[PDB]
Order: sequence, then structure tokens, then C-alpha cells
Amino acid sequence: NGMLYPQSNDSRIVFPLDGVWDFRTAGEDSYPAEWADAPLPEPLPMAVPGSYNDQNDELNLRAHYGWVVYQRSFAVPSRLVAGQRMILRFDAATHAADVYLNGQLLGSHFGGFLPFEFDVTSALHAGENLLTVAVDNRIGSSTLPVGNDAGTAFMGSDNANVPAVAEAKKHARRQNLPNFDFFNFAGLNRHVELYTTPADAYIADIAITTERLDHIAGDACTAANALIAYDVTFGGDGRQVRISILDGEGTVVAGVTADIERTAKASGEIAIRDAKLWNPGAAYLYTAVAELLPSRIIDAYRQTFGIRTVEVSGTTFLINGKPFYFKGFGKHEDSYFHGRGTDDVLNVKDVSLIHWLHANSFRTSHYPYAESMYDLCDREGIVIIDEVPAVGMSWLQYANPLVAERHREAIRGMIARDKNHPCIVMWSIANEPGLDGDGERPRQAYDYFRPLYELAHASDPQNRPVTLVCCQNDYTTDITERTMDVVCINRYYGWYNLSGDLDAACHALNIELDFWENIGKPVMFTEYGADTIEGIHGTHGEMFSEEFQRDYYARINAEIDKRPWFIGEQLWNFADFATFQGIIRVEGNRKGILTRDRQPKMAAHWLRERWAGIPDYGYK
Amino acid sequence: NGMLYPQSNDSRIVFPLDGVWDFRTAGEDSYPAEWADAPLPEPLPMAVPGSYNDQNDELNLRAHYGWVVYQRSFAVPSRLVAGQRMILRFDAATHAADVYLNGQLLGSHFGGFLPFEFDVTSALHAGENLLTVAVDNRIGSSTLPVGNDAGTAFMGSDNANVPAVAEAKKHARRQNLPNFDFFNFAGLNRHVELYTTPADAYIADIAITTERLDHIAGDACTAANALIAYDVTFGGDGRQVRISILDGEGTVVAGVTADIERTAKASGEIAIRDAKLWNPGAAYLYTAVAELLPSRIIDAYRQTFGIRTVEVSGTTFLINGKPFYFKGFGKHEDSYFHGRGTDDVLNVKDVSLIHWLHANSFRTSHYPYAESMYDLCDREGIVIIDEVPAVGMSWLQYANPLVAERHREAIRGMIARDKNHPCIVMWSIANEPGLDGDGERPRQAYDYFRPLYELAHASDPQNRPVTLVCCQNDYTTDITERTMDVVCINRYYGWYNLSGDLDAACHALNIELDFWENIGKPVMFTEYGADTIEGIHGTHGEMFSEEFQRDYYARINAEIDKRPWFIGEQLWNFADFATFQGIIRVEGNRKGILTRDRQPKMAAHWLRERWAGIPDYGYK
Ligand SMILES: CCC[C@@H]1NC[C@@H](O)[C@H](O)[C@H]1C(=O)O
Ligand SMILES: CCC[C@@H]1NC[C@@H](O)[C@H](O)[C@H]1C(=O)O
Repeated sequence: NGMLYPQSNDSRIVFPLDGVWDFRTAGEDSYPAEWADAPLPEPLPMAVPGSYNDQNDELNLRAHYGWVVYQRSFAVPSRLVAGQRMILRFDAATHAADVYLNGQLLGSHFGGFLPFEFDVTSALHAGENLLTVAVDNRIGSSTLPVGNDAGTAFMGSDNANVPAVAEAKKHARRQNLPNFDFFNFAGLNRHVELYTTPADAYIADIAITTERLDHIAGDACTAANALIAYDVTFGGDGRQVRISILDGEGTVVAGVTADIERTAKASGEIAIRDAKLWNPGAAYLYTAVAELLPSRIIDAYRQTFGIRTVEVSGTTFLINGKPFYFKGFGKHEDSYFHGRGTDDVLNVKDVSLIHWLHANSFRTSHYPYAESMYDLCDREGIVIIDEVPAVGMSWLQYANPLVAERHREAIRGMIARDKNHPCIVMWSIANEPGLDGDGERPRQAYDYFRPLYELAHASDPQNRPVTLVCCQNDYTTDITERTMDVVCINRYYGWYNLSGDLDAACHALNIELDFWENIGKPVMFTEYGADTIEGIHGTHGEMFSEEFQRDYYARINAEIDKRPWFIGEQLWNFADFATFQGIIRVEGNRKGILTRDRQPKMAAHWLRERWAGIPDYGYK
Repeated sequence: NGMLYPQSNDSRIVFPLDGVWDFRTAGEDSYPAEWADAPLPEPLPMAVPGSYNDQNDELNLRAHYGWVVYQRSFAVPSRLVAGQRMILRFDAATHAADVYLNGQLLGSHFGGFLPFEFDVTSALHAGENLLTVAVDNRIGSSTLPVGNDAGTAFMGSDNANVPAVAEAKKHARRQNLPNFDFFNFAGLNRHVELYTTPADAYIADIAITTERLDHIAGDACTAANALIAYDVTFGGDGRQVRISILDGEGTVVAGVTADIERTAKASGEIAIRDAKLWNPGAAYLYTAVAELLPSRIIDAYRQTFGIRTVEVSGTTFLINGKPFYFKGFGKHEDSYFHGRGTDDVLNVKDVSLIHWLHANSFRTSHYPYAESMYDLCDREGIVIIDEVPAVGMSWLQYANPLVAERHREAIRGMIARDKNHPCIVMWSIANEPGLDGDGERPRQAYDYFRPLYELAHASDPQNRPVTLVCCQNDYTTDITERTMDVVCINRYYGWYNLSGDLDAACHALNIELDFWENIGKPVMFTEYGADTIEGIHGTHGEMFSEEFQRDYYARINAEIDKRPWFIGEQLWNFADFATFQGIIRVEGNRKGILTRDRQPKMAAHWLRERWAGIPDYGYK
């Protein structure tokens, strides 16, 4: 269950397999398996970590449907692998992968945004090893994220009543028809690495939780006492593990030796006096060092963590007992050449931009992000809402067992991967699923999503709040959204409806706000905004002008400022990003307050000014 | 019936009233009557001619609903008006106007794109006169062009199932909701002028027709004989009119004195040996000089005309017996400050650009244009399809008697105004009305449009072909379009349907072409294209890129080149233009092959190259 990021120390080594690989496109629903037995014939180069779609302009890989095959060779010293447990880890293969080492099928995986790994101890041999990875990009009614089995993509245009169109449609080249509004970037989007652990016994998982805070200071910089819990899982086979708590300076401030009881596991509590707390805008990180004892040390892992509590109370969102207000946006892992490929230069820059904007939070729309981004936000005091790739769901999916299991897999996998991050304060179990309507549809939606709500609570040892990001819908027939711990709504009053009319937009918004006021839950925006082409200007800003985006946020935010129970503003989007092509997508989605090259539109400056005057704690 | 453009000569003088007028906005359905009786209080400046909407950035006149009031003073010498018939002419007031002179109501007009005039002989007085013109911009279910009485604008976005939206809509500020895709620019869009004729008897109308051509030369530059007919109508009250035919150099090549028979009228035929013909790309113009005789002259008018025949024969479009092929586009009267205001600098430039592109034609989508543009195309050899403002029509309109009468008025007015232009070769009686479907709808559409088809043929002394520009629809249930003289179709395969897929788009296109092949009518594009933001580029062009627009025209035109019965390609659009704001309109409509500033996109260069190799005659 545990998926700790590979670590190098005295008992463990990591050997990265990133770089320029060999690559071939394959079939719509098959690939030659014998490609795993020998070097790929006439291979293309493909850098990895990264989407393959924008890495070859001779081909149109954005149009590709089905399989591609990655391959590379590697060799490591035999003396290093000797006596060790050898693990091959893929941080992300989008969406599904078959993995071969030296002609042996290691196995397969479907989750496109969460890591998976194989024990290759027996599959490895000395000298060059041949690693072949088939990657499947196909989406459909049974995938998460959801694809359409026929018809059009989102916000796709059609003239279905024209006989010639209907006929041509049946012979059209097969394409992925996304059930979501971002491009279906595929491939080895994140790192690949071989790593080592001891074979006989090893640390397999670590969970650190903040259990209680005693006498929190007025500024929440400290608590007189913090009670934290540890849970270390072991693999392999009166054994003991030593746990040391290291502060920001490397000083051991607490330590305990715990017994390993048998799934071998050691668990307990540690009291830390005058603990320095993790807050938005003021991060502080400890390290929990776990050492498996035989004075010598058998295995070790260093787990970063932060000491803080999260509690929804009435209409407030309390971090360390302080009423927090979200300032931020939905993001995407999206950039010009990498596509969905992870880029830590871009992560560092983006985090700096979040600081520049005086934002304090974002959501991982619409899939778990690269792990490094969470580490970065841990050390930079930026709060995260962590979201699974459950986007594009409707009633067709709720009756599908394979979908349900993949959804459960995504939730359990995300939380297993990300549980230790202090920056994460809430889980999102879906984005914009069908929840409303008449007949039994709302009840079917509820019956589908509640056990997933409960699962997220059961899987998270910190028991953070759980939400579901709700599309603009009939809130009166939706019976699911109101039952989340925090109500997270996507609303586009004045854009997709009442278009360009901000007075009417604010009126409508206020009507729905009056509804939510009676619901009595804490409520936040997780999306709202307007497509905006930088350089389009007007003295009276119309849709697509910079002025209109600015005016839009000014009016809307002026309205939500009147509601004490409205605890956050996350807009759409942080930055322009790539989508499936269509008549409403001007070189992708342009609701970014920044361009795709991270340059500030007028709205970004305005929002920066507003957010500079809004405190993380006590705004409402 | 006659609306000859005001002319200055020995018997007539024209006094233009253009310039900077006084201006005030008024109410949604009224204006202060005392504004006609005295100078406007606190007036704004407003240039005439021009739309008022973009002439004041302090106000948001684009959002204006209802009335505005223009006003100015003028004085003319008493000796000039003495004994003369004084006529006040408005080339265009969009859409409806009330006109007052010196506190007296002169009268009213509906129809925003055709001229009207008043006899002000008795209302005029010496010294300063006060001219007040109230202009109404409102469109609705009974206007041409058609507005929507509720809901959203044309190609607008909605979330009607959201209760807050439905409620907010009921209280939204009133706006014109166009059922058409161009901005509702209003005001005194064209010139205003006072002019003079003799009072006792005067020339009221002239019609020149090319009756027959005998032995047209091989190069169509001349005919051995041309039989032309004249029809001169008189107002006022053994009288005679002399008609002299002047060639391109002012030489009298023919002349006759005809009797005026009483509704005073003179009518007859004139034979011209070795007549020089008007052709696309090779214009030649004569002048018919009509002089009312009492050596002295009572009245005179100089009517330009061109000698040429137009005949649809089977699937061919014959100009002077030669099989013509349309190369061009729909245009708009649209520019950055003038809006729909006439601008002859821009007309001259645009005509030069039509030459640069090696185009030979355009359609006056979607309203009759300023008269000067037709004169310009007369002298520049550019062919025109003349179209009434019957755009946005559906079955709601066909049952409306007022709409039917306004439609007949538009047809009769357009043809009465424009009959003498040799450049005009075809009438369009509507753009994209509802024609298809099931039940009685196709029959209802047919029964509405056939008498308008017949009216257009009866009103035109030249009896030019008549068409109806058809939207992308179910061509199998449409029973109206196929009965037109030329089949003019608007098709957006690959843009509004089968989006981005040019293979499927061409396949669908070919299916419908297979349908039209058997109809046995000549068929042409009057619209097709793709919104294109200049500067957006891709190696594999996606929707909104320059490359995609280029590719679009390349593939589609490659398909229509295979059809001998396909006699023309008019794309959409000549240049980017302003629309009502909405989620598919990136600062208006961007399907222009030129920018709004008349700069060429990649597609323009490609089309220029293609059209350079396609002859006006004999391509098919
Ligand atoms: C469904 C309407 C809003 C929609 N919400 C989810 C995002 O993934 C999209 O980008 C956003 C948009 O259309 O901008
Ligand atoms: C809805 C069919 C297309 C439409 N046809 C009429 C033109 O007035 C519009 O500009 C054009 C467009 O959307 O580009």
C-alpha cells in the first residue's frame, strides 16, 4: 500500500532511468509484444519524463489513438544489486502501461497519474538490461478521466441533423473523445527510477499525523505541546525501530524506540514541547527519521512532515484553530513542450508566482500532481486541495463496477501517496460529476459518491475534510454537494450564462448564495473566470478582453465578500493551458490569469493587489 | 418609387448636411418631443455619417437600447430655394427614424439600410433651420433584421436549468437580442443631404436595361449591336424628354427625343452599334442623359449604366454569353470607429484589396450597402450579389403580416435603388432563414418565400437571377433552396461540425455535393470558413490558427474543383468584423481572411495565389 518516494542513504540507492529513450507509435488497440525481446526497430527519440504528444512535429502525435512503446537499456554494478531488493518505479504512465524487463512481462497498471512499481530482483541480470514500456492513451466510458465512446468532445460543436455529417461521422478517424476540458497528454509523464532496499527486512511505509495541539500561541507559530503519531510498516521475513524527530536545524528534539509487532508494523505517539507549527505563509518542517535496528543500522527512511491541525467547524475552516481563507486557483500540469510532463523548473517558478500573487492555495485539478510539487509547497507554505482524476463522470459511470473500482483505487492511491504532506488540507473525490436532475438520478449520484466520501475519510490517518467539486448545476435538485465537509463550487455566472452582463451575473450569484447561506456549510469557489486573450483591450471591457476578466473578478469578489460563511476564492485558471481543439478554445483554455508562458494579464495585477490586503487568518 | 441619388447640374443643386451634429441618448421606448422644437439641451457631438455606438467611450452606447436624437442647424440662400422643389434625403437611418424640421413632423421610416426622403419645400424657412432626427435601434420578432424578444443573442451561451439564472434574466437590463451574427450598429449610418429639383415637372426615376446583344465578340469586349431600353418617370403637375447616350469618353453615340405619356412616363428602345460591354475585370460605362424639354432645359439627370446580359443556363452562369465563375466572399460594412457607417476611403481600399486577391465578386451580406460602393464596383468591374436585410428569419416571422410587408418593402426598395448597376448580377432575398424540418414547416417556408422570389423577378427590369442564401441544414427536407435560380449555400463542414477533421469534413461535403449534382441547378458557396486569430501558428494547424484556415480552404476548394456544376466560391468572410459579445466571438467574428484592419492572414495569400490562376470566364 505504501508508496514512499525512493530515497538514497546508507542502506538504499536510487538509480534514475530518465533521459532520451527509444520510442515507436503502435496500433489503435494493439502493439507488437516481440518488441520487448529486442531493440525497437527504427526508433524515434523521446525524452522522459514528459508527454510524447508535443515531442515530434513531423508526426501529429496529438492525434494518436491507442498504443505507443518506450524502450531503453541500462546497466548497474552487480556489487550494488547483490543481496538487495530491487524495485522498478514509474512515477506516472498515462494512462495505462504494460511493463517488460528483458522480455518478461512484469505486469500492468491503469492509473495515469499515480505511481506504481515492480519487484525486479529476479528479472534483473548483469550487463545491459532491456526495458520496454507500452503506454495506452485511450479514454472512454470506463476510464478515469472519462472519455466518450462516440460523438463529440466538450463543448464540441455539431450539426447532427445533417445526413452527410452523420454519415461521415461513422467513417471518421478514431480519436479519443475526452470527458474533460484539458488535452489528453499521454506517455511517461513523470520520472522512472530503479531503487534499492535491504531484502530481509525493510521500511515499506510511514505515516505521521498531528493528533493534538495544546495551548496554541496567538500567532499559531507554536503550541506548548503537540502530540503526533507514527505508523511504520515493514516488509520482509523482538525487532525494533528507532524514531527520531529532527527540527528545522537537524536537532533531535524527540526520540523513541518502538517494538515491531506482527504485516509487521510499529506505531505510537510522541510528545513535542513548544512545537513549531506549519502554517500557510509560514511553513515549518520536521523530519521523522525511522531506523530499523538489528549500534549499526539495517534500514532507514527520512520522512518530512509538518505539525498542524485541520478542522471544519460550522462555517469555518480552521488551521491550527485559526479561521483560514483560501486565496488561489485551480492549476494544471501543463506547459509548451512537456505537456503534462513534470518540470521542476516550472514548479519552482509557479510557486514563486503564487507568492508574487499573494495567493496561499491551489487545487490539483484534475489529477494528482507530481510528488515534488507537494514537497515544494510543504517547504513554501502553500496549501493544497488534492484531487483524483474523477472528472467527466455521469450516470453511465455510476453503474460501472470497473469505474467504481478504479475510482476507489485512485482515492486510496492518492491518499496513500500524499498523506504525510502538511500542505494538503482537503481531499477532492471528483470534479464536476452529474449530480442533479429529476427522477432517481440525484439519489443514484448520492449513492455512488457517499461511500467514496467515507473511503477518503477512512484512508486518511489525519482525517482531513473531504469535498467534491461541483459543476454549475441545479443546486435545488443536487442532493450530494451539500453533504460534503466543504462545499466547493464552480460557477460561471456572466460567462457561460447571462453573458457579459455583470449586474445580472451578480444578481444570480446572490440568489444561489442565499440558497447556500441556508445550507449552513462552509462554501468556496473552486472555479470561476473568463477566457481572456492578452492584448485584447477595450475602454468598456467585453468578453475576451483583459478589462473584462478584471471587471469580472472585481464584481464577483465584491459579492462574496458580503458572505461570512464564504471561506475561499479559487479561480479558474492559474495559467492558460492546452485543450482538445474546438470553437470555444482559442489555442486552448484562456481563462488563465497568467498566459501559458506565465505572464500576468491585467486581472493578475488586480488580484495581486486584492490578495495582498487579505490575510490567511481572520479575514472572516 | 424612384430614389435617384441626388445630383448637381444646371437644374439641380445638392447641399450635404453631413458633419458634426448634436446628439442625445433617450429612452427605451420614447424621447422628449420638445427636443424637436428647440436646441437639444447639453448635446454630445456625433459625426454624420457614422454609427453612434463607437463614437463615445465615456458612454457604453453599444449597450444602448431604444432611441437617440440627432440634431443640427443649417441655412441656405433664399435665392437657391426660390421656385424649387426642396427634398431632404436620408441615405440610411438604422433602423427606424422620426424626422422633424422646425418643430414640424415631416414623417417616419422603418428600414435601416435603404434611403428615404421628405418634401420640405413648405417646412423650410429663411435663415437657420432646425433639423431633428430621432433614431430607433430596436430589433425584435417583427423587424428586418430579426431580433429575439427573449433569451440569448445569436450563437449565445446559456445555463437555463439554473434557477438563479432564470430569475436574474427577468430583471436584467433590456438589450437588443440579435438573431444575427453582426453587431447592431445604429444611427445615421449614411449621408444626409438637402437637394433641389424643378417644381412644375421633374425627373423622378430612370431605368436602363440591356434588352439584347447581337453577335458578341469572342473576347466579349464588344457586340455588333446592343439593344437597350429606357424608362423615365416624371413628377410634377405634348411634353418631351431627350435621351442622349454618352460613351466612356463623353461622346454622344446615340440620342432620341421621346414623348411623355400620362403617372407621367417616357419609354422606348435605343440601338447601339459596336457597343462596348461591361465585364468582370473589364468594366465599361455609358451615361444616359435625360433632359426634360420645355434650346433651354427644364430638368436633367445623368444615369450611369453598363451594357451586359446575365442569364442562367442549365448549370452555367452566363455573363455576355460567357460561363462566369464567382471568386470572392461575403463582406460587411464594418470598421473600427465608423461601425456600419459608410466610409469611401475604406470602400476604395477594399475594392483595391479585392483586386489584389484576384477576386471578382462579393455579396452585400446582410443588407444593402451604401450606393457609392455600387458605383465603385461599376467602374472597377467587380460583380455584386445584392441582399436585403432578411436575416434571422424563422417560422415565427412567416406568419407575421408586418414582417412580410417589410420584406416586400426591402426587396422593392433595394431593386428600385440599385436596378441600374451593371455590377449587380443577382438578388438575394434572405440569409439563412429556416427552410427545413418535418411536418408543414418546409411547406410554410416555401409558401412564404416563393412570392418574394416572384416579386424580385417582377421588380427588376433586367430580370436578373434570384437566390436565397441557405444555412447549413437538412438539404433533404428543404424544398425551397432548390427552387432558386442559383443555389447559394453556406457550409461549415470541419468547423461547426466534424471539428478540426478535414478528411471527414471533405467526405461529408462530398456527400452533400452528390445530392446537389442531381438537382441540375448551378451551385456556389456564399459562406465557408474558420475563425482565425492572426499570429496563432502551429506546424499542424488547429482551429483558430492561420495554418488551419489555410488548410481548410485548400481541402474544401480541392473538392469543389471536381464539380463542373459548381460555379462559384464566396467565402466567409472578407475581413474580421464586430459582433455581439459571446463565448465563440473573440473580439467579434474572426473568419476574415483579412484582419479588421485589412491585413492578410496566411489564408489570404494562399487564396490570392489560387485565384490568380482562375479566369473569370471558362474555368468550368
Ligand atoms: C464546465 C465549465 C467550466 C469548466 N470546468 C472544469 C474545467 O476543467 C474547465 O476548464 C472549465 C472551463 O470550461 O473553463
Ligand atoms: C451560423 C452559420 C454561420 C454564420 N452564417 C451567417 C453569418 O452572418 C455568420 O457570420 C456566420 C458565422 O457564424 O461565421
